[PDB]
Amino acid sequence: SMLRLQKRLASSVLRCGKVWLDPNETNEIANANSQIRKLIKDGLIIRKPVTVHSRARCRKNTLARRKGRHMGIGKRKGTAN
Amino acid sequence: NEVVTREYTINIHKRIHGVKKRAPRALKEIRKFAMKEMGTPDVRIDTRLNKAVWAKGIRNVPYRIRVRLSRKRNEDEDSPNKLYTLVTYVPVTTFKNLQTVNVDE
Amino acid sequence: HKTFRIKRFLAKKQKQNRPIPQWIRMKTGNKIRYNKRRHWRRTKLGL
RNA sequence: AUGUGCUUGGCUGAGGAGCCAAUGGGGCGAAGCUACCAUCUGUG
RNA sequence: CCUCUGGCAUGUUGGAACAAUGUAGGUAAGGGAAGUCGGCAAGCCGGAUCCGUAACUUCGGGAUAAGGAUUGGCUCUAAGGGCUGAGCAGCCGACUUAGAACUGGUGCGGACCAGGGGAAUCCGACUGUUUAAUUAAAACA
RNA sequence: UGGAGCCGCCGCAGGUGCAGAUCUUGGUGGUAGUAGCAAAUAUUCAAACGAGCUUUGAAGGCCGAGUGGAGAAGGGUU
RNA sequence: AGAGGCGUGAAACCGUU
Repeated sequence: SMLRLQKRLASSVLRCGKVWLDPNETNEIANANSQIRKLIKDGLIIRKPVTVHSRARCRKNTLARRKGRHMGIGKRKGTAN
Repeated sequence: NEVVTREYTINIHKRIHGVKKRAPRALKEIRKFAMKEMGTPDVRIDTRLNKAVWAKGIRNVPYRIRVRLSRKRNEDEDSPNKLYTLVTYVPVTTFKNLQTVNVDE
Repeated sequence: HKTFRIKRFLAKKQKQNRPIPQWIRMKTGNKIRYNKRRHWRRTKLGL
């Protein structure tokens, strides 16, 4: 049924926000009112990875601007000073 | 036999024309299509198919979808309907010259 | 940040926010049927 | 037709493919609707 | 404006349809204020770089006056520093500026952001304040 | 139908008779199953519990000087 | 209880026959 307490405890223990409760072990969870650590150890509740925000595009253009690109008259918004 | 499984192409493009509701409308129209084809009002959409429909957001739904309608016996539940239709997603490289075919299983 | 007097006032107001005991409904000359109940949002304390 | 090109910023590791920016912007544009902005009709 | 960490479920409901009238946005051939009390609102301008800038003036300004050109992508050239033994050799290092060639169905501040301008009259010098809830003004200071 | 008091005649007494007072208090209509439940982009699939928008998982989105994390005043157990 | 946590029980208004 309702797993708000279990998810809140899992977030506090895991030090994350990112909490994944196993959709199939819904009865082995929900009786972990305190035990969340034991459920973490055996993998019933896991910490999901960070959603990817890559800087590959930023690094590639930074290299392009190092060579001197996107720095013409049509790309400047501030004054020279 | 009522445990047939068949494979269809749905023109999502024409079922949603002139309509923030295009993907919900796609789901509704796919369910309506399955109900019309298999007669069973109990239609269950596979989550992979729902993911395929929402692949480009609510606004830009793919024009065509290749789906599989499987009419199942429903021996698990005691619901008044004694048959349901599971709808599954079939990824295809192209839609050209694709016919409705029965699949043997 | 509370004073001792304010906190004691609040404690007394808390101990008064309970329903009547049910057995009082069985007394010989009882006219009460329920409790002067106060809700923190509906009615505000005299402060 | 959000049809097909082009394009800015960002995002999916890159590409192929795309999405977000309360319709991103712009070109051309089916159908339908529509203009004395009709080379249609108006009487014994 | 887009994203990550974190957060949320669209703000007292949902479904079908897409008539009028409305509220909020977009476009419109030719004309271009003929509309209206009045260009109301809304549309023109808008960023940077390089040129250029009048009357008048309290000489400070006016002034981004006005007006013109340019702006993408890609490949280069030149210049701009620190450590080693009027000038020679290595290792390290962050970003700019300028000048070119090539290249696009002339498109390039491609979204976002972002001053319309000029010639005058009246009043108040200016900045500031003011009738909370119809008057921001020439009123008050 | 109601369940505990009441009336005639001779006198006496009065806070003694309502349709109005934008009367006072209380109750109830038509309006009317009507106006309406339209500010801040957006929801979908599957499963679980259950007599019958909640929870879990997966998608798609939004906040992006925050719709994040903490306090002061106020509240007083929320 | 045609007294059901309530004596009698009018009118306005409503349902039904």
